[PDB]
Amino acid sequence: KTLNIYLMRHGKVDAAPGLHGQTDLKVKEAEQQQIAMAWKTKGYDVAGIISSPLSRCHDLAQILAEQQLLPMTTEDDLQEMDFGDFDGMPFDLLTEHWKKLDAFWQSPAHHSLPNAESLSTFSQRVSRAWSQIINDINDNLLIVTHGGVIRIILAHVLGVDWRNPQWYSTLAIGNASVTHITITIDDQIYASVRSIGVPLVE
Amino acid sequence: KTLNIYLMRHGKVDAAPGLHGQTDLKVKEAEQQQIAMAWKTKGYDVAGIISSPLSRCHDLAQILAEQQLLPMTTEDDLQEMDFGDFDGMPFDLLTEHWKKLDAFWQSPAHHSLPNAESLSTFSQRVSRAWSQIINDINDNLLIVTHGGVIRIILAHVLGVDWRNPQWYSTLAIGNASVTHITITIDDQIYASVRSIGVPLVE
Repeated sequence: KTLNIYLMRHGKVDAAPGLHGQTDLKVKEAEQQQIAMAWKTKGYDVAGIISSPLSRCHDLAQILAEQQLLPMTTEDDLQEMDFGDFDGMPFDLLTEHWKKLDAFWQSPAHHSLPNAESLSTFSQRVSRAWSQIINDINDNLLIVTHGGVIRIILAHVLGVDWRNPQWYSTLAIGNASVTHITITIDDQIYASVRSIGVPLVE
Repeated sequence: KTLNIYLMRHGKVDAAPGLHGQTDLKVKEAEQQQIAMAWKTKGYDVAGIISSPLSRCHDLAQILAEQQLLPMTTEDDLQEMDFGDFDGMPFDLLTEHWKKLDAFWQSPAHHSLPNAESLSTFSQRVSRAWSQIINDINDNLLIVTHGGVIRIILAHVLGVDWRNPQWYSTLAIGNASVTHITITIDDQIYASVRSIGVPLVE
């Protein structure tokens, strides 16, 4: 038997583009309905939802859960990166402040934004949660999470180095995008990425 | 000033009569029309079509070209690897006592099949063509090609190592799958992989 994992990004955060980290950015009510109606009428088969604690994810997961009568939980390791000091700020307000994040994007191997989680810490807790999820899994699960989290999971499964800055620089995974990963279980565990970044609505 | 590149893979190849009484792997004619209708009704807008000259890619590109009245060209650097252009080459028992390309799945360049291209040649000839494509480009582009080709394009753009065997092993890109790369031209070329492997029907 083979099982289906669907990683979904939360949807556009009704905000100026910035560092949408662990600050609780809220998306619109009608926006979550769009995504939920899309997911249902596209006919996705899932038997359990794992969510990020944050509202943009959780609020949608919740709507889906009582839409299709399914078990739902949150996992705190599947929050996006804590940026610390700059966390939640729009990019235009960071012109006023420090131009040091360009050295973070250039090489996140040796940069952390003063009060931030490092990529080292972030990829640790993401892959640690991922390895547990694939070992605990029966039937199909939806994971409502963030793009940065999905990127690490795809880096792990495809076996590309998490240190590579280009991977986060160039791999845009959109809002309300289901990225299909399939696991196949017999002796020891095997995973293959089907279709990544597939949109649902706008 | 920002441009869309749609890398498509050809549809599902089934057994069909070919040249001189041989059995070919041809894409079913009605199944080609299903891809054509799906590309049209999904409303992908595009200026030109660059196809692989090979059998299954070229046919679809042809139908698409006169469906929406678009300029079409083949490009001989966008074909398969050419896994071995062998004839007799006393492969009387030599291809028989050969676990056929057991090191294409294993390594970058420690094997060949005394007729073929290595990964080093195949990557270089694709990326050279890709670089020529991204510099020539004005307006939107559909590239009808092969899964092998698309994988190296992504490897170059995402800055990942193409020597990695898992990149071909675990990364799937299905038949009739549009993968979206947007390039944006300024001082240099700036490419971001949007969606990858988005299918149309079965």
